Amino acid sequence: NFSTPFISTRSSPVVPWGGSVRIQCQAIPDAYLIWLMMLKNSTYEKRDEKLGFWNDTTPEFVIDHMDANKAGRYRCRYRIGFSRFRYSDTLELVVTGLYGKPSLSVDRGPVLMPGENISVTCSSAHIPFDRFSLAKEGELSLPQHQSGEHPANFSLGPVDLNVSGSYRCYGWYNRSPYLWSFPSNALELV
Amino acid sequence: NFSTPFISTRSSPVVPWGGSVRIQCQAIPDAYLIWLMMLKNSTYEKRDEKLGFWNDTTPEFVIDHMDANKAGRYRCRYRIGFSRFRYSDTLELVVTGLYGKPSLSVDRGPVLMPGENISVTCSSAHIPFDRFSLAKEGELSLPQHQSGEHPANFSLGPVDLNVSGSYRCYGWYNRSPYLWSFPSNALELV
Amino acid sequence: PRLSLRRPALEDLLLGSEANLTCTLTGLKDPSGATFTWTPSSGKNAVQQSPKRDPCGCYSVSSVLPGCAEPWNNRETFTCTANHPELETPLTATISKSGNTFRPEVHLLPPPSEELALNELVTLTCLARGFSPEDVLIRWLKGTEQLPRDKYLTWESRKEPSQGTTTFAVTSILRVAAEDWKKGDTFSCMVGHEALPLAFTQKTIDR
Amino acid sequence: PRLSLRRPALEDLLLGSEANLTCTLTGLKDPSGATFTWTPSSGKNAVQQSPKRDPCGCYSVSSVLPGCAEPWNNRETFTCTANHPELETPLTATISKSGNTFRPEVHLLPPPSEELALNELVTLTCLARGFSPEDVLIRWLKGTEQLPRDKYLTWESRKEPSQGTTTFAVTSILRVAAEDWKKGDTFSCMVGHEALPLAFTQKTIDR
Ligand SMILES: *[C@@H]1O[C@H](CO)[C@@H](O[C@@H]2O[C@H](CO)[C@@H](O[C@H]3O[C@H](CO[C@@H]4O[C@H](CO)[C@@H](O)[C@H](O)[C@@H]4O)[C@@H](O)[C@H](O[C@H]4O[C@H](CO)[C@@H](O)[C@H](O)[C@@H]4O)[C@@H]3O)[C@H](O)[C@H]2NC(C)=O)[C@H](O)[C@H]1NC(C)=O
Ligand SMILES: *[C@@H]1O[C@H](CO)[C@@H](O[C@@H]2O[C@H](CO)[C@@H](O[C@H]3O[C@H](CO[C@@H]4O[C@H](CO)[C@@H](O)[C@H](O)[C@@H]4O)[C@@H](O)[C@H](O[C@H]4O[C@H](CO)[C@@H](O)[C@H](O)[C@@H]4O)[C@@H]3O)[C@H](O)[C@H]2NC(C)=O)[C@H](O)[C@H]1NC(C)=O
Ligand SMILES: *[C@@H]1O[C@H](CO)[C@@H](O)[C@H](O)[C@H]1NC(C)=O
Ligand SMILES: *[C@@H]1O[C@H](CO)[C@@H](O)[C@H](O)[C@H]1NC(C)=O
Ligand SMILES: *[C@@H]1O[C@H](CO)[C@@H](O)[C@H](O)[C@H]1NC(C)=O
Ligand SMILES: *[C@@H]1O[C@H](CO)[C@@H](O)[C@H](O)[C@H]1NC(C)=O
Ligand SMILES: *[C@@H]1O[C@H](CO)[C@@H](O)[C@H](O)[C@H]1NC(C)=O
Ligand SMILES: *[C@@H]1O[C@H](CO)[C@@H](O)[C@H](O)[C@H]1NC(C)=O
Ligand SMILES: *[C@@H]1O[C@H](CO)[C@@H](O)[C@H](O)[C@H]1NC(C)=O
Ligand SMILES: *[C@@H]1O[C@H](CO)[C@@H](O)[C@H](O)[C@H]1NC(C)=O
Repeated sequence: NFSTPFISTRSSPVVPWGGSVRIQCQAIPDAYLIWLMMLKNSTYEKRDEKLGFWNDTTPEFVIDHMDANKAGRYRCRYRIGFSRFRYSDTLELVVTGLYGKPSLSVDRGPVLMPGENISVTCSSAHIPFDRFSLAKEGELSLPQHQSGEHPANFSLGPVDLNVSGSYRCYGWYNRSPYLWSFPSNALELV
Repeated sequence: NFSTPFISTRSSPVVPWGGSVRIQCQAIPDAYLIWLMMLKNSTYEKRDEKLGFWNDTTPEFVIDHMDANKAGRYRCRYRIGFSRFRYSDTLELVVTGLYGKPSLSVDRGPVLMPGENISVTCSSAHIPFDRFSLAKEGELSLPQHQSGEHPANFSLGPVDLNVSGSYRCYGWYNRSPYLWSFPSNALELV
Repeated sequence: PRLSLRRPALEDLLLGSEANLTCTLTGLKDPSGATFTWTPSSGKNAVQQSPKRDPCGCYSVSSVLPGCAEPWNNRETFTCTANHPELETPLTATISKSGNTFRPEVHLLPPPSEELALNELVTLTCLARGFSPEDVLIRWLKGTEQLPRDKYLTWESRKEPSQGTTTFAVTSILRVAAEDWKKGDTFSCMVGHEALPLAFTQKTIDR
Repeated sequence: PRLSLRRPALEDLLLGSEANLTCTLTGLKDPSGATFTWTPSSGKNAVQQSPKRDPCGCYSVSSVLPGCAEPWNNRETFTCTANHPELETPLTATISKSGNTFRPEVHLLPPPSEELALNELVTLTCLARGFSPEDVLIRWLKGTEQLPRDKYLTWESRKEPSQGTTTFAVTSILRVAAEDWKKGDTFSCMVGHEALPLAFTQKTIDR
């Protein structure tokens, strides 16, 4: 068996509704045709279509003016020869700026030396979000931490500096996993 | 008024039947089409056809495998634009090697210092040629001297060295001015 | 009256997913009674079409059988037979994926030296040469984006005066702005052809 | 039934001396009763031709009037009118030497860098571009000799996706042996066109 090509979003994969990101696939260089899909309702459908070979780089897409339309499961499609069709493992995108900014806060100071713990409490008092996800800047993926209890109890354990920088937190509902709240207030952990 | 373009035969214009020469015209560079004619019977007819402009040299033709067919009046034809047709002054060609070599001879020695005269006597005893023409090598034209009396009385007057080199003599009839006898014996005047 | 049969098009074969193939009967001022019969049966069913009133007294009538994308690629000989609302003897044609091939040789060639000096618009050329059936596809690319067909001009395939093997040739021109060329971004020409193993083949250009 | 009128051809205009011009009536299973009438009269007389049995039920019939080489060049509008062995109303056409022009821009371009290294046969290309009516003539030259048409391939004129002014384009390829190219002798491409002042215009190539 095989791996199947990779799917990356070189810039953090969550964007303000109307945001722009630089999505990227792997490059089967014996495949002239490459199709970005969004697995939408029982199926998958063509959004963008980049033809050609890549005996150099890997293929990038760009989603600009990020829509509620543009959020969901994204997958690459490779066409080799006249019958070979190779997929890619799935990626998802999600928008921000929809519901209302939650607010987050600390139990200790903004520069906790991590030998001991820090929990962040994130919640909204007037917007009954199904779940909350705590979003670090930079790191190019769906958040490390997500919960669905009435206070967002996200501690960090004994931190270490690859857990540092700027942090925020987003709301989330049941059937809009692709649609998230506004960005909250920022946490400059150092 | 105008001159009208020139017609040259860069190699001596009389050739053994089956001979090859490098005929040349002048180049009207606003004329794409250039037509070598042989004024044959009341008219003129296309033999060769060289298309193009000459913003460089002048146009040459080549008559190889010289025929009795290929002897006569040759003229260039220039086509400028869509109605301008400019000719060229006429040239004639003549073949050799047809009748029988005449024989020529001197009255003095083969190196006459020219302060005094030398006449050459050229004739055929068995071929009643209409006329005779005495042909110097090199010089690119129909002979300087031609006669039609029963001895070819061609003296040179007080010669001078631009009259020197190799000489021969050819027979000639009435209605074959283009068709001449074989080359005779050679005179190495020095 | 005559019958002709039309192969699937590389356009629909490579950039698409619905090769039709068309058997069209031409001329005879007919009610288009007709009736068409085809080779790979059952699988998909054949479809007739409107008597597209062909000029003069022809009124041509056509047929397609959709979905025949896979039997073309496994060679398999296709037949069409039509017996028409006139008389005599029915007419029949047949084709298949052509035998002998010959991959294209593709060459993207530069703007004129004397044209690029006059920094305005200049000319990229693309040359498909010595290939199998005349049918080809040439698509141009800027950076890594397919230009709409309307931005570049492509001539059609025509037999070249060839020594022995009868081979075809195609050319294409993309006129572009000089600032793009001297700037440094990348253009490509790509040729798809029945023979070619990877379907299309790309060759690029820099300066 | 339809009538079309055909202009003189640059081929016969420039390389020749007998522009005909052709008014041909197409289709109607007729005895070709016909009758044709033309503009410049008397001077030369018009000639009808055989009912060249056009496919289907057309049987097309044609007309020419020889010698009209000079009235084309002085613009002068030409008319043809035919009243045919059917019914209704006679048909008529008219043409003349096209108004707006636009001289060709001609570019002879080199063999591929990657093809000439493999010293065998390589490709000379010729590009006629942005010109007046689509009708052109491209002739290749070795040294100063016209190659027979059969040694070089020329595509036809096709409108290029142009900004505003609707202009045409033509390409040509002469495949030649490498030893001739590295040896040093001279090749040329020449384009004749209605607009161009000196009729044809030559542009050459060295390496
Ligand atoms: C059965 O499969 C046949 C395949 O032969 C199809 O018949 C062909 O149908 C295609 C339709 O895709 C015909 O092309 C037509 O559309 C072309 C589209 O060009 C557009 O270009 C813009 C770029 O600005 C692009 O954005 C558009 O999306 C689109 O691509 C158009 O170019 C065609 O005209 C060209 O072709 C003719 C014929 O050579 C040429 O003379 C013209 O000058 C022009 O260059 C055309 O409008 C295609 O012509 C036709 N096949 C043939 C042989 O003509 C059927 O559609 C399929 N039927 C079913 C039921 O599946
Ligand atoms: C009235 O004037 C019309 C002008 O339209 C003439 O009709 C045209 O007649 C010419 C004849 O000169 C037709 O061309 C035919 O001969 C071409 C000769 O090619 C030869 O090439 C060799 C080189 O190996 C050369 O040595 C020969 O001397 C000769 O030049 C030949 O190429 C033509 O076929 C081509 O043209 C068709 C049409 O486009 C094309 O589809 C073919 O694939 C092929 O490439 C042809 O056999 C010319 O076609 C024709 N006009 C049209 C529009 O077709 C009449 O002859 C004139 N009649 C009178 C009474 O004056
Ligand atoms: C998807 O489509 C299927 C049938 O087309 C339908 O049953 C279903 O409700 C749709 N929605 C989802 C979320 O699957
Ligand atoms: C890279 O691939 C292209 C085909 O797209 C090919 O022309 C080129 O030779 C390849 N590069 C190398 C170093 O082989
Ligand atoms: C961090 O949390 C763990 C889990 O309860 C606990 O064992 C540990 O003592 C905590 N560290 C502190 C409070 O410094
Ligand atoms: C909340 O998370 C912190 C982090 O370790 C932990 O100390 C505490 O027990 C958790 N409580 C609940 C109710 O999840
Ligand atoms: C030339 O042709 C004319 C008429 O075509 C004829 O009278 C004459 O005899 C021919 N011969 C010569 C030498 O002029
Ligand atoms: C010589 O004439 C050609 C046209 O045949 C032209 O392209 C070229 O510029 C001319 N040479 C010069 C120095 O003008
Ligand atoms: C050459 O001939 C002329 C002409 O008769 C004559 O006057 C002259 O004396 C001659 N020269 C000689 C014989 O040296
Ligand atoms: C022959 O030519 C010579 C050359 O001057 C001359 O002396 C002599 O008088 C001439 N005689 C005749 C008969 O022509």
